[PDB]
Order: sequence, then structure tokens, then C-alpha cells
Amino acid sequence: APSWIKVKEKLVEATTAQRYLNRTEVEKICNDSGITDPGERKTLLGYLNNLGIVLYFEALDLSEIYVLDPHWVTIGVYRIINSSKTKNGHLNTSALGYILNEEKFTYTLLEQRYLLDIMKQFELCYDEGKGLFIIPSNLPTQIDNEPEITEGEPLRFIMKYDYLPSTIIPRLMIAMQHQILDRMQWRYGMVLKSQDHEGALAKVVAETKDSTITIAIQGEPRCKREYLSIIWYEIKKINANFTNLDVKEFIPLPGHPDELVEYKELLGLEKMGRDEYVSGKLEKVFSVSKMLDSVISKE
Amino acid sequence: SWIKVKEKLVEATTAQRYLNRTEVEKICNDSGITDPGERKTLLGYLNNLGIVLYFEALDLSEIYVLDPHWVTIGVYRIINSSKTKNGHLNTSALGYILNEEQIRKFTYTLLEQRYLLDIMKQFELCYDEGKGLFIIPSNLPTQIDNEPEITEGEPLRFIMKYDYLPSTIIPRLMIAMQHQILDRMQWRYGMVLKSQDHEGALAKVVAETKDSTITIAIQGEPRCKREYLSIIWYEIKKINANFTNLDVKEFIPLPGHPDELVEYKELLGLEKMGRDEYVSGKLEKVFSVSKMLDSVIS
Repeated sequence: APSWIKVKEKLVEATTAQRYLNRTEVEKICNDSGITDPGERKTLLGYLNNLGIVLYFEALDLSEIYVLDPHWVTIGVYRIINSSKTKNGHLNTSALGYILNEEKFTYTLLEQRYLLDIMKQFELCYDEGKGLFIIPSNLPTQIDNEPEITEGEPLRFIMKYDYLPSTIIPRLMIAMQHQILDRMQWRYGMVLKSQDHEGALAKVVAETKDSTITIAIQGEPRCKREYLSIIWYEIKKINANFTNLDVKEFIPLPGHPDELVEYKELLGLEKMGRDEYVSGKLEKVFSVSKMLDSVISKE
Repeated sequence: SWIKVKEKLVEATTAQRYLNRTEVEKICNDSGITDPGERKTLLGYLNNLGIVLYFEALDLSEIYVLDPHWVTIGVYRIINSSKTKNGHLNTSALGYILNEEQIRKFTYTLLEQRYLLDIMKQFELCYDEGKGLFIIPSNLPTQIDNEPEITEGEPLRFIMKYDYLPSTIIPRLMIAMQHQILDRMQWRYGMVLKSQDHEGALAKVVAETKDSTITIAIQGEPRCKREYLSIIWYEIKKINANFTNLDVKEFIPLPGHPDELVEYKELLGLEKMGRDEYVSGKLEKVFSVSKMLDSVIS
């Protein structure tokens, strides 16, 4: 691929000379080297984006910042997530200039906006409201006001990962920003309150050592079921982005908080017309329907 | 092969309202298409052609491939409900709107309702204001009573002239800048923005259909108005980049002559030429290229 090889060199050189390039500079660079048909242009650039060589965001697509130097965005992003001002997981964007230029690369006002946009795109942060961004992976491991949410025989539902990406909790906070109660959010979890199921209050917690995300829910019985339904829907969407996750869902056996049963086991047992779940390990028998009903109505 | 798959998928998504991942894969295998790669692109194209719907950004096994019709009636009901005639949607009311309301026999379960909302967000037709209240910008009133004027100090005005002005631009800016919309000062053709960083700084962004125009007017100390304009313009350029044959030209008013515009790309040209004067023949007056540029950028 004689044309592709050249453009690579030319674009890498041009990206490290300037900080980034615009459509015109780029189009000319590949038309100089031969490549004209816009499909080819697009397939080459996306390709180099993947190979980490040169950065290209089809989601933003700004002419003046079309193709970026990777080193420039990494130092920028690094400086943001490593600032002393973001250590507790909060970012007052007023401080972006101080963070990026104070604490030899320069970042103008627009170049700051652009970095934030890349960060949003990679789901590393979100806007909470009053010019205050939250960076979930910088949130403290504990909070002083963390509620128990253990009080009223709550509904527990356990998600077991073969391997658990450290970005599931961040991504879930982004998904449900408007339902996080009183900044009740930490590195490993949230407190979520719903409006539409007047009542329903949920706590979602990740356990690194066990590769589990655990959902616990309080409120009226119909509410608890409906809110788990939505939280789990949100987590299913997040999980879908990872190629090789193996996630099994679990319910605690009644009276045995440490003994779990696979949720798809019980559906299976039902589909085949069994009402008994038999536990050899416990030498106890459990009702299939009663346990299914605690989580989901008759479908 | 592809014909059979298309027909099989249409027949099924019609009968059932939508299909799950394994149901879809079976249909592909049965019809010869076994390769995971090929299968994904086939579904991409069916989606692009509106034959059968498929959302790679949601990508949910339970609700994988959908009947266009089932989705369409769903969102149409939401957009045309009496309870959303003013651009506000209560999410609690979703049940009623989708299932009970008489809008001039499709059921929608709680999760199906939620999925419809995601499709809508996905297509940039609404957003979460954040207390169970969504905003459907296209449904907002055409006029708001408390609509303020930007008149403090010497306001900075910047106009963007479109060859065609898509009606989606305002709704999309509202999405992009939801957190800076002041006191629900949002209508079908515009919004009011307070900046979080540039103390003071109040902007008003308006679409005028008749002259297919988008006007930004800003007030505050000079560095401020300049800095917010930068942000707002950037946000509009992003939205614009989504359209193929869009011809936007940017204009600035001449000081003391709100009706006389000069293209911003002109002033750039004159500067590269090394001319500091902009001569207005029609006004018989001469302005500074640098100084007018500086009131807008850098």
C-alpha cells in the first residue's frame, strides 16, 4: 500500500509539528499522495485511530480539529485526571486553564472545550449542573454519609462477572446522573432514587475482589421490582459494549444470604414445569415461583 | 440468502413486535448467513433502509431487531400526546400516553416504554431535565412570555446564514447546552444561556425561519462575551457537521449600523492581504479590520 504508507508518515509528522490538523490540510495530504475517494479517506483514518497511531473522532468531526496527535490529548487528559483539583472526583471547569497550563504543551480555551468533549465521549466524566463536572473514577473509596439500605428486607440482585471492568460504575453514574441522591456516589457505587416509582430507593455497589455488582432496593413491592428492572436494563446496555464479558445474574436463596441461585436457572425450571428448586449443598427445597415473583411478575 | 433473510425478518418483526438476539441469529443461520461479521453489516443495512430497525448504540439482546411500525407509532404517540403539547413530558405519564390516550391496539410494557425513550434520545428528539421531566424541544411553544432582550453594555451579535436551515438545529443546541439554559427560557426557535465560567455573560440564541438565520446576541464585559460566543459557535459547528451540503456563512454587524453586515471570512481575507481597513461603500465610512475581528475572536 504505497499511498497509505506515505500518508501515515506525512500525517504523523504533521500532527507532531502542529498539535492537530484541519480537513483542508488533511484532504490535501492524502490527495497529494493519491487517495481521493472519500470512502478510502475515511477507512484509512479510522484505521489509524484504532492502531493508536493518530487520533480521529468521527463523533465530533470539527474541521479545525479534525485529526489529532495522540501524545497531545493524552498529556492533556492525564493532567486533568491527575490534577490536585480533581482528586475527590470534582472538576470546576473554571480551573481547566490552571490545570492544563499551570500545575511544553499549551491548551487554548477551545482546546480545553475539545478535551472535555473527548473525555465525555470516552465516558470519563459528566456535567452535574452548575459548571461542575464529576469524574467518577476519581471519587473517594468511601463516603461518611453512605446509607445502609439494608433495613426492610430489601430486594437483592447479584451480577457476577467473569472479569469486571473498572468502568462499569462510572458508566452507570453517567447513565443515571439525574437519579443519584445527595452526591451519594463513591468509586464503587451509588445511591439511586426514582421519581416515577414514588418511593423506590436503590444502592448499587461493585466488589472488586468478587467481580460482582450488587443491586439492593427498598420500597413498596411493585416499585422494588420495577426499579430493579430499569437499573438492570441500564447495566445491560453498558455491559453490551464489552466484547468478552460473561455475566451471570443471581438471586439470594431465602434464609441463606450467602447461597445464590442463578436467575436463568429458575426461568429454565419454570419453562420445564418444575416448582421446586432443590439445593443439595443445603439439603433444602425452595419454591421456584415464589422466588421468581420477588423479582419479576408473571410473564 | 439475503432476500430470504429480509423476508423472514420482516414477517417475524411484524408478527412479534420485535425479536431477541438468538431469535435473529437463528433466522440468519436458517437463511445461510452464519458469519458473525456479515450478519452485523446485513442488520446495519436493513436498519439504514428502514426495513427492520437495529440500534448498535443500544445493542440489547432482549430487544435486538425491531418492527419500524411498532417504534414509529410509539414515538408519534409521545410527540402528539396532549400531555406533551408544550414540550414537557412527565415520564410517569408514559403509561397513559402510550397505552390509554385517544390520539388521532399496540401495548407497551415498562421496559418497552423505556426503550422508546432511548430511541428518542438517540435521535436527539428529547432530553432529561432531571426530575422525571423530559423536554421535547420541537414541541415547545413558539413564543415565551418572559423572553428577555440582550441590551446591557454593547452587546456582541453574531449571525449565521444558512442556505437551508434544518429545524433540528435549535433542538440539538438545547441538548448540547441543557445545563446552561437559564430559567426554562426555551422556545421552539430559541433559548437563553447563562455561562458557568464567564461571570456575567448572558446569551440569546435565535432561529429565524424566514431569513434562514441563527443569531447569537451576548451581553457582559468584553472578554466574557467573546469567550461565550466561542463556546456557543463551537457547539453549533458540531451540530452542523452532521449535515452534508450545508452552506453556512458567518456575518458580523458594523458598529453603529445593526443592519449592515460584513462576512467574517471577508475580514480574514483582508487580513491575510495585509489590509487594515474595511471600506463600506454603501455607508461612505471606513472601519478597522483588526479591531472588528478582535471584538469577535483573538
